Amino acid sequence: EIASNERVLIDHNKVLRGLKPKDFSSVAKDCELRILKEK
Amino acid sequence: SALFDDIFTVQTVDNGRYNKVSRIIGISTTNSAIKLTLDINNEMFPVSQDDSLTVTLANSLSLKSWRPPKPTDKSLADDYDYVMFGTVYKFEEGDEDKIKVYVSFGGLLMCLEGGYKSLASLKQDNLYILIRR
Amino acid sequence: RQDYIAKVRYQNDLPAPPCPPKLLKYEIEKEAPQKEFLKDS
Amino acid sequence: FLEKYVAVCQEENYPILPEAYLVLSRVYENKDLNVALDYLMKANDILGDKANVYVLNNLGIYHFFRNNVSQSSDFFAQSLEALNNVSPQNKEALSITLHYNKARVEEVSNQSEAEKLYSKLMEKCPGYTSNKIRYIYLLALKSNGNNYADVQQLLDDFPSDLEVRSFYGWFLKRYGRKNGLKQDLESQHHKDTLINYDKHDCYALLSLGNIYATIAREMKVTDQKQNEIKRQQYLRAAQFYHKVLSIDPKNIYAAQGIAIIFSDKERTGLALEIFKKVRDTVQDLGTFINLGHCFMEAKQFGKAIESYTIALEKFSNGMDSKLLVLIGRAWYHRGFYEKSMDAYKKALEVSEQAYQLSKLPALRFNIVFIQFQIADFVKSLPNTQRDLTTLENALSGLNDAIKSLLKLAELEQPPYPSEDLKARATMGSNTLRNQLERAIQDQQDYEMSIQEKLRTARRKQQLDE
Amino acid sequence: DLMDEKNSIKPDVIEYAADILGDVELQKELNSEYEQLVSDRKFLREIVFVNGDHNW
Repeated sequence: EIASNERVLIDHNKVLRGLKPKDFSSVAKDCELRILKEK
Repeated sequence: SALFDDIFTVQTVDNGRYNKVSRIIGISTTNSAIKLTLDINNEMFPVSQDDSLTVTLANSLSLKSWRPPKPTDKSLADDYDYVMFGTVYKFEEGDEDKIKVYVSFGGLLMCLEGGYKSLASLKQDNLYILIRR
Repeated sequence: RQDYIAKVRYQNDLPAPPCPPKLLKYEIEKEAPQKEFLKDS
Repeated sequence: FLEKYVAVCQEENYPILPEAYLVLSRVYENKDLNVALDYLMKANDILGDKANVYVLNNLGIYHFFRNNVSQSSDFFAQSLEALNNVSPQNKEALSITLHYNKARVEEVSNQSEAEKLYSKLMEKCPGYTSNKIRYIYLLALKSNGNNYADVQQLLDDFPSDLEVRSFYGWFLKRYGRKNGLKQDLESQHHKDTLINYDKHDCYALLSLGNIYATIAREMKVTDQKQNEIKRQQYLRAAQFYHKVLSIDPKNIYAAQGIAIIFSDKERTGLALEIFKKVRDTVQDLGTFINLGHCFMEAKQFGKAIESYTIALEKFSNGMDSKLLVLIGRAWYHRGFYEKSMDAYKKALEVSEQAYQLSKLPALRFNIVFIQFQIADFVKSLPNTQRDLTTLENALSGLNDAIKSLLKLAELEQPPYPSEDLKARATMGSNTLRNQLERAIQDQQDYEMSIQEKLRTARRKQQLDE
Repeated sequence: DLMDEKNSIKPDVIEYAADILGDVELQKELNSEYEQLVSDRKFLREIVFVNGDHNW
């Protein structure tokens, strides 16, 4: 009953967003192009 | 690449006579006595009292006739919400550590008050101001 | 190389779990009270 | 639709159902906490005396996230008062939840009442996990991590709980060398957690990436094969961070690890951009330290000085010696590359304050090296760019540095070999001291010539008058 | 004044700031300039414009 009634405001992955989220999609794309695809 | 970065809190927003232009006054969170006065366009970048802004100054956007930017190319401006280009018309070497820089973004005026240590590199002809919120 | 002694160590240590207080679901967050409320005459 | 319903009800002057406000607050929980709190306050005002325990608890949690400690405490007190009207079936569960929230508020305020309520809830309900996690965490803080048996027992109680495993891994990362446990034990624990429980947990992936980065950094490089193995470990860590970013692209710590790898790979620009973005996102001591390190690698010594000063004032409050060491190093680098004497003076003053705070041989050697560099720079300077006072201070610093070098050479384990200390002291004493005395004599002659000219000019002026 | 050090030309505006103090011929030139300026001030203030108007 506690587990059913309990709700957490922020998610486990989303906890770093909080009240102000920011996107690092360009950073992830650059990391993929320059580390995984690094020659 | 960049010449100055900081984070400011808006103390006052003065709309005055204009409907589209507001004058904001801000002070750096990290280093006090660094003031910022700036005219911005309300319609494209509205700001409220006590907001937090990330102000960056740069002499270039890279990483003479203007042209609309191609979608393929990328620049420093892609990370920010508001970018302006102006000319420095006064670099005031005042007191021991009181430096004033006056910039004019096509008639929209900015005054950055601070110490010589931070603003030493701002002795340029033109400057970009990149603002993020 | 006898020069200034200084150590460089980047800090990327994960913080401890915060364990924030848990929200309480409303009566309208459960299916049976929703069924009772929507089927009202 | 709910906004349209509210507008239509307001135009019709009909009582707005508070359930719509509760639904709006629930939806805005993931979008805007301010709008959700405002709608919840409007619902509470509409209800009046019909306020329930859930509404008051959510208001208290909203004010807790808003850092409104007083208002959150008042709302929690009202929730505890209204708890007496709860039906007996859910009364125990809601009492446990409210006591847990009150214990959280105490843990923010005063740990003693938090531990008391934690013990009360543990006796009331041993099955709850967050209570045990927080209580063991406070015990670890109070005992400086001497409760490894309690952490292991908690791990055994809930092997499937992600929070328990993450706390256990955090305790391992904090006190592995203190407890003498295996270095790879945390690595195998996180690997087992990812393989058998959840492969999308960003915490375990980041922990494995940090462990692999530490292994790669501590690995000795001798040839191309060792560099390739180190690059493979960094590639594994980067794959962990990229998996974290695939789960959630808003992860600051994954980007921080990527920037650290780039710094290890000498990709200074990307690391600088990532660290600036992280600083724009969150402001802690580690971000400022990494920014200062990157500015030192990017040769922007003034920005490094500013970043270290802001870090020290904001967090360390002038107590940490390591930040003072970084400030002294940055000032010394700026003075060396820009030929500025005031930078040397500031570095010497910071090193002296740090030594007075610590009294370590390493900072003694730092002071000696700074004073030797000061003497060399002043000697290299022309007479017109210096004065007698700077020469006297440099000479006194040279004498103190030679004496401190002799003192360091008599120590058990100096940071540098005693033969090198003695050789450098002898080399300085043979030549640099005499060059300083010659510079003093030349400066005295130059000042005397100036004074002779000044005194001779006035007499001729008076004769002409 | 080339004698008093705090009432002279600043040292960061001239590259010859060192070998400037103590000169007497140069001080005579500067005194001649200042006397000419004082004569001009007297002339303008006493003969030409007596009410102090100076925008002409």
